[PDB]
Amino acid sequence: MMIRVAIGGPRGKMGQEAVHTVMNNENMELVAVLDHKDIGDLLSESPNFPASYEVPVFLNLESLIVTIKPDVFLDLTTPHQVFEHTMLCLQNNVRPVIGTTGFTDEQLQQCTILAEVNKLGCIVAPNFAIGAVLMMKFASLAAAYFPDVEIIEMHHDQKLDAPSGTAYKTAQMIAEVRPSHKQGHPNEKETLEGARGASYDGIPIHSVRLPGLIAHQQILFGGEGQLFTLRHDSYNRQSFMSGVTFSINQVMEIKELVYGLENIL
Amino acid sequence: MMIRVAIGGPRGKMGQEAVHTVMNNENMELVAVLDHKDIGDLLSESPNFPASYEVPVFLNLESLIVTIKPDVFLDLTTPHQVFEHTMLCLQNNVRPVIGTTGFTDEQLQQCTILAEVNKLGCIVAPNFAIGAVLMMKFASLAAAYFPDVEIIEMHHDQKLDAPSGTAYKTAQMIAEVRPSHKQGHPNEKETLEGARGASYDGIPIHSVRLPGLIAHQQILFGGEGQLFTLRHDSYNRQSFMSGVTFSINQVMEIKELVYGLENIL
Amino acid sequence: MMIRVAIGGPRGKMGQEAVHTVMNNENMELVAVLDHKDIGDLLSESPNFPASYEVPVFLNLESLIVTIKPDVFLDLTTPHQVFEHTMLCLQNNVRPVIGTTGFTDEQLQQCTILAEVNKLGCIVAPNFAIGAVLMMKFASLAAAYFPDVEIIEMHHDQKLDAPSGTAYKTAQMIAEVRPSHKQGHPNEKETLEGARGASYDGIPIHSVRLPGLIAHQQILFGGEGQLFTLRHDSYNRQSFMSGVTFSINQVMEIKELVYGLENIL
Amino acid sequence: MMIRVAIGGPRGKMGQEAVHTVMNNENMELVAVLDHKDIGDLLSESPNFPASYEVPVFLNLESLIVTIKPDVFLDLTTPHQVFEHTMLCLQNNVRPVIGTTGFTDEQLQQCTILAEVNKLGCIVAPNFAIGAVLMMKFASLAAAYFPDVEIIEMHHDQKLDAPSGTAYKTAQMIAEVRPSHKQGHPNEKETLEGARGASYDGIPIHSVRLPGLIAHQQILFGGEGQLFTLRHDSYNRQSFMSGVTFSINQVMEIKELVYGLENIL
Ligand SMILES: NC(=O)c1ccc[n+]([C@@H]2O[C@H](COP(=O)([O-])OP(=O)(O)OC[C@H]3O[C@@H](n4cnc5c(N)ncnc54)[C@H](OP(=O)(O)O)[C@@H]3O)[C@@H](O)[C@H]2O)c1
Ligand SMILES: NC(=O)c1ccc[n+]([C@@H]2O[C@H](COP(=O)([O-])OP(=O)(O)OC[C@H]3O[C@@H](n4cnc5c(N)ncnc54)[C@H](OP(=O)(O)O)[C@@H]3O)[C@@H](O)[C@H]2O)c1
Ligand SMILES: NC(=O)c1ccc[n+]([C@@H]2O[C@H](COP(=O)([O-])OP(=O)(O)OC[C@H]3O[C@@H](n4cnc5c(N)ncnc54)[C@H](OP(=O)(O)O)[C@@H]3O)[C@@H](O)[C@H]2O)c1
Ligand SMILES: NC(=O)c1ccc[n+]([C@@H]2O[C@H](COP(=O)([O-])OP(=O)(O)OC[C@H]3O[C@@H](n4cnc5c(N)ncnc54)[C@H](OP(=O)(O)O)[C@@H]3O)[C@@H](O)[C@H]2O)c1
Ligand SMILES: O=C(O)c1cccc(C(=O)O)n1
Ligand SMILES: O=C(O)c1cccc(C(=O)O)n1
Ligand SMILES: O=C(O)c1cccc(C(=O)O)n1
Ligand SMILES: O=C(O)c1cccc(C(=O)O)n1
Repeated sequence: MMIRVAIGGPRGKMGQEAVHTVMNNENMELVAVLDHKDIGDLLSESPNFPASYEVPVFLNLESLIVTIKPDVFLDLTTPHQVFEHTMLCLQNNVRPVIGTTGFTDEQLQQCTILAEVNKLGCIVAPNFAIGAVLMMKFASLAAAYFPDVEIIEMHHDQKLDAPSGTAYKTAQMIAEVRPSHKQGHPNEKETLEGARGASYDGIPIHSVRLPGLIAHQQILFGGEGQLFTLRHDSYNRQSFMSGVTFSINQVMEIKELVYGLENIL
Repeated sequence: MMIRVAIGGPRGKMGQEAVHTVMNNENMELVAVLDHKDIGDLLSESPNFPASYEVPVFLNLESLIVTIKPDVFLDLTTPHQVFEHTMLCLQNNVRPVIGTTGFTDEQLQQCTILAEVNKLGCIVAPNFAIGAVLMMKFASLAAAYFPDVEIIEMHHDQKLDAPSGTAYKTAQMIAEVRPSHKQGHPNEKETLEGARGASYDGIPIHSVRLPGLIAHQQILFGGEGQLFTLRHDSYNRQSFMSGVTFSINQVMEIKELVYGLENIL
Repeated sequence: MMIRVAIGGPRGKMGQEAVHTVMNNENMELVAVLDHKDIGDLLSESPNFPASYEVPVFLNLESLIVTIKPDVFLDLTTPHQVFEHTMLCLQNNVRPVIGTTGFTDEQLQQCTILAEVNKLGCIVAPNFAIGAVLMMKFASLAAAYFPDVEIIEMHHDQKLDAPSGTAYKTAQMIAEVRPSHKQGHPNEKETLEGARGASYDGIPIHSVRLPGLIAHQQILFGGEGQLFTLRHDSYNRQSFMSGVTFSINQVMEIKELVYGLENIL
Repeated sequence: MMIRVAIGGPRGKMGQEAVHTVMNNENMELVAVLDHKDIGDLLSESPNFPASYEVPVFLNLESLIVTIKPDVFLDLTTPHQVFEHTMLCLQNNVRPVIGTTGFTDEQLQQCTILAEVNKLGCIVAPNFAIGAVLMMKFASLAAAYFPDVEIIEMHHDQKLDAPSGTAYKTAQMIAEVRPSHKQGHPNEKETLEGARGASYDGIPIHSVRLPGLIAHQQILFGGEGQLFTLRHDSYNRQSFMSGVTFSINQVMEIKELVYGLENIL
């Protein structure tokens, strides 16, 4: 009755928290991890992990899957491998929960068709923090009243992808309600290239990468003589662990790909 | 077919904008104003108002009402008179739209029973700005996920009432979903009296009064390793005029008191 | 003993405030304005301006200067003409105060050499609001402690130039103290072009253009487990008028170009 | 040549970080800790601390001091004991570095006279984070331009003292430059008691206590049509450890009490 869980990227900043979270969830067993550095046969061979953590380490996902057959694979690796990892899972009977960001629209859609076809649950979560999920949800609603919006998204300066998964997802959600259009004066000029940020269906997105930050976003809706702002700030990686636990549990109940936890609160 | 509108406090910071707004609404006639300073027979006798504004001035509301019989009275006066003004209207066949803040819970409830009994529309709007209304609406929803919240509310330093009407209304709305409780360590001490702010069913409220501000609020919901924030900023009094126009129109369609525009977007 | 002042762009959002400000300064006479639309011989012929404002209108700056010989020309026009306007002034004996933004580094330096050579005062003010000036000043100082910084700069959506004059000036000031370097992970990728903003000596700058905004900036300095933020918000164009008055006065006391009011508080 | 350091409150949220920081500073030896719970003879007997941490535990400060004679005592305990602890140190030849908040003005002044008289260094640091120190420093300067200011100060909801040490110190600093006065309309009324916050020489202070927060402050200076804001956010307790290390080092160089690290950057 335990959910048998494998994790990708156990030594990472998210990885190790999720290792501990899964170790201490009483309805979940951590049955394996995937790395890409030889760090021994068992995760207990690493420092940062105690001797009790006799979890087998694999350097090859296909090997992990065939040897261990986990119910769920939680990916917290890098954008470079996210698609390949998810795909391997989805055609070898493993439910992926993907924390990792940096799918393409096309790859996400391909993953969605694979889950559909194999009747297999998958969660792609751009943010595990419940306040972030709430932010996104309210963005959809606010977009109805305020068609002009921008997104500013801020993270630690080791983050590899800009804009962030959350900002992409926010913008998609907004884009469904908001009529497509450009903002700013039609004749504005950027005299320093990049100033006005990225653009998603006309919605500007700006990305901040500084030391000290963890994960933050604000959504600014302009109106008549006023500004409505939605904001979320995660101050540490523990803010994500309830979402991770919720996602492992939730993925078992579905037979298709769910993109974003907003759908299933 | 015109809505016949009288306004209380026409020379005030809100008053004069609403005078202009009502003058330029094509489905509304400004049929009278109420002051408490002798400023002449007609509002056109005041500077700030053009010669075209031949709107009769009254210093007595009962006189105004009996002489003019407006469909609607828009009050933008002071907390000192708000109750008396609303009550006079509600038992002389006039729909009040009350911008003015500073009713007591008891007075609001008395006003609500009078409207009910006289089958007469009344809107009490703690904020006319649509982003503010949206803020309040989302506060209710957010309160379900985050029971610990505080409100910080900021206005120009001529404002007479603290906390603000909006902050009261926000807190009421939150209080319906949020279990009643105290926040902060149970043994915390205030060593400078007032630090921890006012309290509404355990919800702290803090009020900022500075030059330069117009009207602003933020709502801070604490959670695990994170903070979810809802914010609205009105940068001028024109931000309120769509709400005022919406309220005059909406009041004509109802036969009871509506508290807050959230109900009727 | 009156400062004889001419203004460029009198009907503009800044222009008209500055018209009124200069009209009501008792040590200043508004002796002319420059437009580029035929709006009559006198500014009093325009609506928005009262009959008392018998200020001659010119459509040609050289004509204005030769006819009127103002002590000072206050430019609040457009980036397209700023350089040409300043230059005409600086070689016809007129002190320019330039509110208008959008000089190039090269044009600014050319203007600085012209003022030097003609012993003629000139102020180029990227922001007239004293809190903005203070923000910039503190940015220099903060940069010593926190080498990693980003600038987010927000304005109404009729603004023509991005990034803003203030953000350029902020970055220049920072750049003098901050060692030149790139921020963000060295391998970060922008998967939506523009996300990470413009770059000034490695300092990111992001520009927000929404309805309802007037002028706003924040400066974010990342550090160990923390973030230091400097912020300024102008909520209307009156926030600039003390700076404008200060600049007209100050320009008379100098014999070279001053870039930014920080130098001369 | 090592600084011999004892710490009060080693198991606390600050305490344990400072234990690790001091253990890993190569010019410092942790020679003792003070608790008030019997947790064994050595700190290594506690979990959270490794076997290598053979640091003697004392339950009595006087005993600690006479037995160990540390150069420096770092207090991270509770407001209840702060004064007593500092005083014991200052008349038994030990330099106190006091992280703990909640001295009275009178107790602080008494401590300052004791240090003076015994020619003994003491640092009372209301914030160890360098951005906080910078915030305070800039507050003094900003106060010259903007006499109307409020302070909002936000911390986790286990914090015992409100307002915070930092907010007290900020206000003191401001109060030296700012003319003493009340803010807000002179006739404003609080209809919910506490709304307008605490008052320090007329300066309002508001205190927020929520889960998820660590330590945060903003300082809001109102002006003409504008607002200047100084802000600092500590996102974890590691943000304080450079300040702690700096303070142990700095205290050795002084022969009197220094209140706030602003003096000695
Ligand atoms: N959804 C959310 O709520 C959320 C929250 C936080 C982060 N994230 C995302 O999650 C990902 C992880 O972030 P992070 O900050 O934890 O990054 P991180 O600290 O870089 O950790 C990534 C880990 O994956 C390892 N790794 C890299 N390639 C691998 C492979 N092919 N197989 C196995 N392991 C591999 C890395 O090892 P080496 O260091 O040895 O390369 C590292 O231990 C990012 O994409 C980020 O955007 C999402
Ligand atoms: N719901 C919202 O969205 C919203 C927005 C803004 C303001 N408000 C509220 O609306 C009220 C007005 O704010 P404000 O800033 O406009 O205040 P204001 O500028 O003080 O204007 C109040 C006006 O009412 C006049 N007045 C006072 N007592 C009166 C009486 N008995 N009869 C007739 N006129 C009277 C005043 O004249 P004297 O100056 O001669 O006394 C003044 O012209 C306040 O309660 C405020 O909280 C609500
Ligand atoms: N330093 C500061 O503190 C500060 C503050 C605010 C704004 N600004 C800057 O000041 C400039 C003005 O901003 P704004 O919002 O006032 O713009 P605006 O409302 O567009 O006004 C510009 C005015 O200049 C007129 N104009 C354009 N070309 C002209 C020419 N060749 N000769 C004479 N008049 C001309 C325009 O008339 P038409 O509309 O007929 O073209 C308009 O009336 C911008 O560059 C902005 O960045 C600076
Ligand atoms: N200056 C700064 O930068 C800064 C930063 C953070 C915190 N602080 C301040 O530092 C203090 C500590 O904060 P915190 O969050 O670490 O509090 P904490 O987690 O409550 O820790 C206090 C520690 O002191 C212990 N303690 C209580 N009374 C004691 C006594 N008489 N002798 C020895 N130990 C005692 C407590 O043990 P029990 O739990 O067993 O009672 C606890 O382990 C607070 O006053 C806070 O305001 C200052
Ligand atoms: O939206 C995202 O991409 C995201 C969300 C939380 C954390 C991180 C991260 O640490 O990179 N990234
Ligand atoms: O909530 C309120 O009480 C409120 C809302 C907008 C403006 C004002 C005001 O100007 O006083 N007050
Ligand atoms: O820094 C700037 O460029 C600036 C500053 C204030 C106002 C404006 C504007 O309204 O465009 N622009
Ligand atoms: O100013 C203060 O009192 C302060 C500063 C940092 C942290 C804390 C705390 O955690 O209580 N308190």
